Amino acid sequence: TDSIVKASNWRLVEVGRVVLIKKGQSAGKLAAIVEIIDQKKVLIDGPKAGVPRQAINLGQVVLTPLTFALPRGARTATVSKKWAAAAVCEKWAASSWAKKIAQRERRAALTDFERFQVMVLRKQKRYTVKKALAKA
Amino acid sequence: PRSKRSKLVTLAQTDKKGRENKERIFDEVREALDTYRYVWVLHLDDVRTPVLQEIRTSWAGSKLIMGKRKVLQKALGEKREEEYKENLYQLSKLCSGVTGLLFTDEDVNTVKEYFKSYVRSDYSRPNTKAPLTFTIPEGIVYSRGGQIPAEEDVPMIHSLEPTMRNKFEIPTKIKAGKITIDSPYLVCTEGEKLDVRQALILKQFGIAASEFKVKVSAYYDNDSSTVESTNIN
Amino acid sequence: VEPVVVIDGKGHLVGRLASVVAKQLLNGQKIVVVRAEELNISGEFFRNKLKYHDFLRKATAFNKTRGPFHFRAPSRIFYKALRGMVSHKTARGKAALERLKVFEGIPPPYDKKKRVVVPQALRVLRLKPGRKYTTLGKLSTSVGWKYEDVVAKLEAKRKVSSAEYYAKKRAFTKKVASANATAAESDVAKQLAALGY
Amino acid sequence: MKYIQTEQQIEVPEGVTVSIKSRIVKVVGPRGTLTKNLKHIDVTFTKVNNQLIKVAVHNGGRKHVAALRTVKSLVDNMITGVTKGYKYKMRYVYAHFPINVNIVEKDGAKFIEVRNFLGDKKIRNVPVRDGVTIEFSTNVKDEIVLSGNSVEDVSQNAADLQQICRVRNKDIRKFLDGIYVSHKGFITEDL
Amino acid sequence: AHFKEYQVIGRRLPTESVPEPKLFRMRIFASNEVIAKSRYWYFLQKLHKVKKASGEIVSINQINEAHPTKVKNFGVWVRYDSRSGTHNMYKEIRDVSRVAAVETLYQDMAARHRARFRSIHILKVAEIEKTADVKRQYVKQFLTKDLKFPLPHRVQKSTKTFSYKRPSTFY
RNA sequence: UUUGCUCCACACAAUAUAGAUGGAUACGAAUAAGGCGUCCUUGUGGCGUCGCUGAACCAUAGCAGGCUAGCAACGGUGCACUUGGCGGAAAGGCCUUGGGUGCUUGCUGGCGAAUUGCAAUGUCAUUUUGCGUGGGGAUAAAUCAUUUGUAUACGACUUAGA
RNA sequence: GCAGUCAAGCGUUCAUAGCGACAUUGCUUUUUGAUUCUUCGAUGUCGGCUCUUCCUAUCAUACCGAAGCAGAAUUCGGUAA
RNA sequence: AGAACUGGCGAUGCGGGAUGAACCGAACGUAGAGUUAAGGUGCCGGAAUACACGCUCAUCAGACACCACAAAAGGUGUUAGUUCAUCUAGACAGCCGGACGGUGGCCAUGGAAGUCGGAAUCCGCUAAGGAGUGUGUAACAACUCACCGGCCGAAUGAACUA
RNA sequence: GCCAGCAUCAGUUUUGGUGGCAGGAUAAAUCCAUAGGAAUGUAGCUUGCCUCGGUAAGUAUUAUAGCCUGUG
Ligand SMILES: [Mg+2]
Ligand SMILES: [Mg+2]
Ligand SMILES: [Mg+2]
Ligand SMILES: [Mg+2]
Ligand SMILES: [Mg+2]
Ligand SMILES: [Mg+2]
Ligand SMILES: [Mg+2]
Ligand SMILES: [Mg+2]
Ligand SMILES: [Mg+2]
Ligand SMILES: [Mg+2]
Ligand SMILES: [Mg+2]
Ligand SMILES: [Mg+2]
Repeated sequence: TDSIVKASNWRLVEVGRVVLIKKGQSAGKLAAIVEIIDQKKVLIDGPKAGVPRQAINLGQVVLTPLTFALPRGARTATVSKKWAAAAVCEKWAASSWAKKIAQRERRAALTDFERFQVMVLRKQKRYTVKKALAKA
Repeated sequence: PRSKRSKLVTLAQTDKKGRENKERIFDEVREALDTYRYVWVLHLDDVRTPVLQEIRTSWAGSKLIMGKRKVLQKALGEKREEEYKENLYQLSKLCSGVTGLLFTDEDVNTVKEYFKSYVRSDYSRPNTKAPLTFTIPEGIVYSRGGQIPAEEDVPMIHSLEPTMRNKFEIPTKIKAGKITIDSPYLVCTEGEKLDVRQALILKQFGIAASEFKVKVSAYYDNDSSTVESTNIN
Repeated sequence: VEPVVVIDGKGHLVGRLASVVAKQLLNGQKIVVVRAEELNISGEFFRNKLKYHDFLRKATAFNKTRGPFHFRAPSRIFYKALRGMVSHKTARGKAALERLKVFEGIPPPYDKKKRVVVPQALRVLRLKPGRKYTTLGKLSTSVGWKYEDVVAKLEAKRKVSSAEYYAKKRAFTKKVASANATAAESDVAKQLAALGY
Repeated sequence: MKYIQTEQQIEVPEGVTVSIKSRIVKVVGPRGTLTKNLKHIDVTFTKVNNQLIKVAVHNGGRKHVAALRTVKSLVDNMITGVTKGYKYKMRYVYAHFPINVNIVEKDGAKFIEVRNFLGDKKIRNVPVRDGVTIEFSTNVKDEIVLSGNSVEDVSQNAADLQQICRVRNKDIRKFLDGIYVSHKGFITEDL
Repeated sequence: AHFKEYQVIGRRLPTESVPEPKLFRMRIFASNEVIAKSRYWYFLQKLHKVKKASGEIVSINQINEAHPTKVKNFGVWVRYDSRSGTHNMYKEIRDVSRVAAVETLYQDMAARHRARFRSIHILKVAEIEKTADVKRQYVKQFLTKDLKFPLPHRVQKSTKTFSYKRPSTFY
């Protein structure tokens, strides 16, 4: 006999939220929020990926579901130390989003002979899959 | 133009007093404590100007201050490391109501036994309980409302029926020439929580069942620099 | 890329949809639009009804049978916007308009096919939240269309049938996924994973 | 100015439960169950503990912020209805022709019949809404009591019962007849 | 445009009975040096009796921001010409650079008062050093402890002109 | 009416054609919310996972895809027949039963291909018949002319008669 | 229209250089409802018959609001062709 | 109805202003390639359903010079400013209590006690309270307001600019 | 004779990749060093508190996080 209100869960822009940059010179790389300028603009810094300290619109990035402890306005050596201490690159690599990104670029880098090999192995797997189905 | 509430129109003679009155009251309280030796903190809560212009007349020798409570506590310096005397912080933190400061010099048992006497009657005691149960009869209502004689009263005026019904929830009609409620309705009763509606009804029927009496919290002598507590309710 | 593209008109804005359908038709792609009674127009219902009455007022004064013809179906309101956005007096525009079909509801044979959307004409992506919008079935019913309950009954029947179909296909997808995940952690599965598939 | 965050707060008492999924509120209490469809506001509800709901708007303008307090008042009126109820009382007055008001069942639908209003031959019929109960209060002359859980249904039924008998083409400083609401309160008037 | 900040130092022409004339310095927000020197002579002709052919430019330098990555609060005093008269205004802008605050102010004046570039004078730009010296509530509502907010109703652009599922505005 | 008709088959002659060149690949509702999996009392439930585009998924090796020899499996699939159901919004299509028979690149071997000469769309899917030959079956009406007047400028309309 | 008193904005912060909205009085009596048999009329290229549409700036009919609106009968407004 | 200076049309096509003697760009042999002017880039229609910061919702919105005309004034529509004030000695809104005494001040009135009118406008006690801001009664009463106090606890009010 | 394909060049033009230098506050920054400071106040300590240490308010300039300013 308890009340039940579900309705939502949101990613928050706040200091410590890590961020994938979707367009610009530093596309595809991660940074962190270090300061909030207005409703539409923030200050970001990612030292390990190699993106400089800069102000941007929130429309040029996308928030990830990753965050870590960081004080407000912390400089670049501080965000490097706290980034490597909280270890967010390994959690990002273990995410299913980054595996799809790497799967996309791995499929893009293939050659003609590797496409032929992919086709042969797909047929060999399809044989045992369809045979293991319908006799289960 | 933006949607905002505009204030009501009133063009009268009085003007609004400012911080100068509070400053003059603070200076008067400090100078009165410096001049009179018998500063008594009292709590005159529910009182009519007629009764005070009487006590101010009986103790026509001493001084009475009835300013704002926080301003009076600031004048007596209710901070724990501030004072205008020796250890007046107890008499300063004693004030917790619509406080009054009776600064006298004369006595210390007389000024605490006469007060125990002055205790005239008052209105219907909207917060406390009432005693005299009144029920108006099933006839034409009158001004004293079953508190005067048969033909020695005046019937109630026609211009109060709307306030009697739509502001006190008492069933009424007119039906001939006067108020003339159909049934007999009991307003209040003995030893019960008198409500605001019951107190306003007893005031409009002009009954006086409660008594007003002064309640003195404490009294400090500046010669000995000491405050004696009392509970003269 | 498809020979025929079928578009579900539910939740689209009328002119933003008509612009992209007109360009696709002139470029040479066959379009079928279904559920034309579920389209939207930005603005209040009363304002859109007054605009339609301003259109209804125009007619040839010496013979009303010669004038502008006011068609009342929601598919015909959509067709009027599209015909305004092509140049229909020439043979090129006539052939482009003959590459198109518009219906209310989803009749056969399009109820067993795949329906797409146009994201730059969608109302939840284009309108600011808090603005008012009009629904085309209600507007056409108020101006004189007379088949709003028949279409609702037929659409209820179609929804019952497609819910049965989806229950069956979802159970099949579940057993195929369970049969596929048990052949992973195999050698050819690891070789396929290294090649990226 | 487009304020960043605005919140209102709803305090829910002991014996009542509330369930909000997609802006559809259900309140279940000791007197029944009320429901409401708030899917035109764009707010967010959040349960703090089992006694506090908090409703919020993020990045809202002035016209959008002005609807948080109406959402809070609507849900509080639902709670107050399901735990106390709403009781309206209506009194009807006449000068010459006594008004006869009765409860009837025309094909099982519970109407109020008003007849002989100002000597008319016409019968006025007003339907009882679903959930409101009509009683005729003894020991008071010419009074009706309307009771329910929904303040909107109870007030709307009292309003159309008021409006069905209005004075037409006469002088209303002279012709003082009809039905009027005299008290809006609660079924459980205290405690 | 995207502005820069210049110092312009100018002077009269030295002559008989006035040798070594006094130097005067200004800070001009402008997009190139030609517009910078033109604005210098505009202001110097309004304030003194010097012409462009009566004086000469001594020095033109560009000033960079000392700490370009540090979010500051700026108070800007401006005056402008409306359709009726001319007025003074004070505004507040939270940003990382003076040229950035000046760009946002020019956009704000164009959006809110329909004032063009030719009818705006930047009287002063300054940094407000302490909080509780911030007058504007739209700036004050970002100086709160542990500030957090979401971004509801995410809209994503796309390609390909057709989608095969209904979109989702979750975030 | 000099063999005229219906339905089903091709010897041969053809018609490209607002424009084939692996596949139009089926829930519904919401968007300040959902999809999928699991658990239990079955909910406006508990737990887990996903999204950030179809850049997907299925298909795809062989003379424009030939001729053959084996292994391993009980699968996949084409082609006509067959058992049942379902579909009326414009159903004109969807699912299924049980046998025949072809292929199989799931794995391993043996032959063949050239000269279209250093490119030329380098012709490969889909249709309605025609000359009568080929197999059963089906034997009609309308108009003019004559007539009526419920009709009528004339046509038309409405009646009667082998 | 003329003449005078004002007084918010004003002469892009001056009140009385010089404006000056809203007001306010004066001037136009056969000046105690009196006289005035008067249509003191206008109109020269249009008028009449027949017939059809449109506007709303609403006379009537429909529904409302205000009024010392008792009833009855009116007056002043709103929507409405 | 007439003059002065320059540029045009007449005598002149071409790109743009949908359309036009005179506007904007630019003046012309027949062709090819490249780049632009003025004007544009949702579709008609060649070219960003570009990027960025704001404002606006109109029951005849508004959309590009010549050119297809309208302010002061009114708006409890919204946005941004300017100058005055009040405020932890507790501001604004709300609830509750006080709102006194000479005195029913002086004339007029059949009667008008603060409230039909003319005069008037003082004094005391106050923390504050009008010879009264409205409702009211034949006149009185009663209520409200102006002004003070208790409770609650953060910024609020006026005039003006565009 | 008709129609084409490729290579090496010349004239005109359009669209990519990459290398060496110069200037300015001989970029301003970041980073390193050093003095001073504060709060949208970190550790520490003290309190109506105390859900049995959760939170609330008061001291405290780096400590069991940091930041700002100057100089190098
Ligand atoms: Mg009208
Ligand atoms: Mg009448
Ligand atoms: Mg008509
Ligand atoms: Mg000529
Ligand atoms: Mg010429
Ligand atoms: Mg020319
Ligand atoms: Mg032209
Ligand atoms: Mg034009
Ligand atoms: Mg040429
Ligand atoms: Mg185009
Ligand atoms: Mg070359
Ligand atoms: Mg350097």
